[PDB]
Amino acid sequence: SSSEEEKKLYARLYESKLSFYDLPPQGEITLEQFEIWAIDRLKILLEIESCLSRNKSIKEIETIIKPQFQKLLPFNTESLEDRKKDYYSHFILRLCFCRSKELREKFVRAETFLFKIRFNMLTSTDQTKFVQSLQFISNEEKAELSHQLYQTVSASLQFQLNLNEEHQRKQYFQQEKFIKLPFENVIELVGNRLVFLKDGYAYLQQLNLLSNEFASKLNQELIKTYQYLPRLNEDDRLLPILNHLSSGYTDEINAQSVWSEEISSNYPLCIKNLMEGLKKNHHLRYYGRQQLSLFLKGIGLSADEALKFWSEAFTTMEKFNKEYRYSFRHNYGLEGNRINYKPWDCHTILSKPRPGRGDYHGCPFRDWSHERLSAELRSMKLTQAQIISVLDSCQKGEYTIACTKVFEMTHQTHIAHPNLYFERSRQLQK
Amino acid sequence: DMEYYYKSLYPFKHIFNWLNHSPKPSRDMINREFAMAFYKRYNSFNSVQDFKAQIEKANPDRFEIGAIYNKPPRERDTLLKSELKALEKELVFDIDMDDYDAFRTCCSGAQVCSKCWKFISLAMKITNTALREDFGYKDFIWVFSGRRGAHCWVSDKRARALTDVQRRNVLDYVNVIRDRNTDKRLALKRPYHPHLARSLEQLKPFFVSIMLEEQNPWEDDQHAIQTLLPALYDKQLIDSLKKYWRSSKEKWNDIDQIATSLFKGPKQDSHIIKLRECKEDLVLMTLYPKLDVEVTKQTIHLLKAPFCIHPATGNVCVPIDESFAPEKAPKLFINQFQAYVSSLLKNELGSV
Ligand code: SF4
Repeated sequence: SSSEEEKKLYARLYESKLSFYDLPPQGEITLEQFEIWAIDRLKILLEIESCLSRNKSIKEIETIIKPQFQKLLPFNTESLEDRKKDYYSHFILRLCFCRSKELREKFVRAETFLFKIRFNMLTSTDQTKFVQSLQFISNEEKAELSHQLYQTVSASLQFQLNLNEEHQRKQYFQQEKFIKLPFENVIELVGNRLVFLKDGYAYLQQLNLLSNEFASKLNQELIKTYQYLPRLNEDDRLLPILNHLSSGYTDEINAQSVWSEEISSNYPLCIKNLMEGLKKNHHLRYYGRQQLSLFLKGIGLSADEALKFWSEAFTTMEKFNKEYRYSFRHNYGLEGNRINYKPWDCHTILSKPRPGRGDYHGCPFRDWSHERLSAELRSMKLTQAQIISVLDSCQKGEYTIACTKVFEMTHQTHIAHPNLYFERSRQLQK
Repeated sequence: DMEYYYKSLYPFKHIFNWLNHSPKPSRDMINREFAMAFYKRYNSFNSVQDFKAQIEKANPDRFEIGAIYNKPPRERDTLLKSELKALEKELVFDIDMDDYDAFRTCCSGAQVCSKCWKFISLAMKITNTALREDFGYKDFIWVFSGRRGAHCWVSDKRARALTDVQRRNVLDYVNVIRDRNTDKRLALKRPYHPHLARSLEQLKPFFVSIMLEEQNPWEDDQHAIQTLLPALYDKQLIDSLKKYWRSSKEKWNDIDQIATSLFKGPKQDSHIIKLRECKEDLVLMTLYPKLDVEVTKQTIHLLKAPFCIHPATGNVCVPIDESFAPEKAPKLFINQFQAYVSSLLKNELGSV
């Protein structure tokens, strides 16, 4: 087929910015683009699955994945190449994940969630265009049932679109169109009562219905592709790639609470030193920055809350966004190879270079003089015998033993992790 | 007595025609499960004569209607347990007087009368409104349970082919009053669903006439404290009303008067709105249908067949019309069943 025919067929296929993936793609693409596009969509899908397994909120999920859209598979672009990337990537993963039922379930779940997101950032005009591209009710029928439909959908609009004002809800309802469908296809909404039900028909919460239809059609197409796969088993090129891709699958703590006494009372000595140096200097150096950021990640501080806390502690935004935002997001494993970096344990902390002037990282039981450590203990109401005990532990090089002693006197005995210290201190209050 | 009832008085032909959904015998009756209480299950009959003869021979106190299977239930002993799969059964609702006993004073225990039958009648009205205006069902009939309850049999072909998930969703749509305890405020979701608003609007006119005058359950101060007061939202209002405490009407007006006396200032509007919402919630608690959730959930559930004799009172489980009362049920209607069965048959032919 010619280039003009391909362009016309594609423009017909993506008259809306989203597609249902009904007709398989037509054209020739290289093995390079095949593998690259399949890997890109698999990366986005693995990220959605990792977000699911952590029970993250929907909003947090799109916040994480929007840059991955801008990087791997950009959406809402008039470029034909990106649209073909999306289409061929979806069908390549369709080919790859159809071998087993578990793979099919995972694929359809992730793809339907991706559809949910993609419909979410699409605008209301674009959403209407895609939906029009399942019978919509006429204007007279909507006007006749306007009161009941408004009563049914008012709560849903308020809770999903955040239209707290009644006038905004009424304006949205005036423009909102509805689809007449039977309750057998909308039973899940009927049970929760999100759809007005009349004479055996449910008046559509349309995203849930669209996603369910997507899941059903996708599962049927996956089964059909599994039926047709033995014919395509004859090619030497694709089989290793499909096999590789199949095996490739296989707040209480916020920016203001970490500053409070309630949370800081559960910190170890090192984290107190980092926190206090941050407060004094409004800035921390690299090893101290990474140490404190990883500890905060271990205690449950979110990426957004970490960014807010780090921005407010560094009392311009230009240099922050240029130089520290990427580091503070990458500690959380949101870019690069996306390493959810494990917080440093006491061995990792003690393996770092010894701090100098202005450097606050490390272990106070090793880097501080005995006088400063002793004074910090008197500030903790530690008696002289206890101070002598922890100093004896420090003098032998058993800094972790000294920290464990400090924990016991201030509050499985041995603690070799600041996050373990914090968790046990929180448990003692729980 | 039961032998004579099944020999001469029970309408076997009409029940057979209703269950088979066709004048000629078909798999709707050959494969339909029958359970007999004397508890023998998985019985089926090939014709009206076989049905009558087996019922006369076994002589049960009552028998119950099951679902339609792929294979005859009478041959279950020759079939694997996984081979007998349920296909269709009429959608069924069960309402009893038990859940309204905390709100009635005319009868005590298991007794029923026309005065307390208003709760049941309003339950039928609301359920019929839901099924007709919402679900579009047309062929449904209400059958007396024998002592103080009513059974609904929805014979619509769409209702008959419903799966267990669909039946559960339908019940959840209808069963608004999920928590039957009278010591806790319902706190129903706001704003009301159109079905809930419509049900409240229909139940409002009868609320005064039944509860505040004819039943008068809150006239007893202890009864008021146990049921009427927990329906409120404000602890100060509850304490003030308890200290002040009359017939149900006087207490009902005292609620408004004390709320007006206590709640003043710019925030009084929220308080009066909340009080009105609590009053609507209590009206629904008192008057909304309180279905038996178990019988409706699954297709395999067994419900007592129509025209059965209640073992304790001798009342025959006759169909219920608008003017039916527990006293009107004869002791040990056929034409009404004829009209219903005929309408069901013509609707079935129209659907075909
Ligand atoms: S022993 Fe570990 S947790 Fe304690 S102060 Fe030293 S580095 Fe921090």
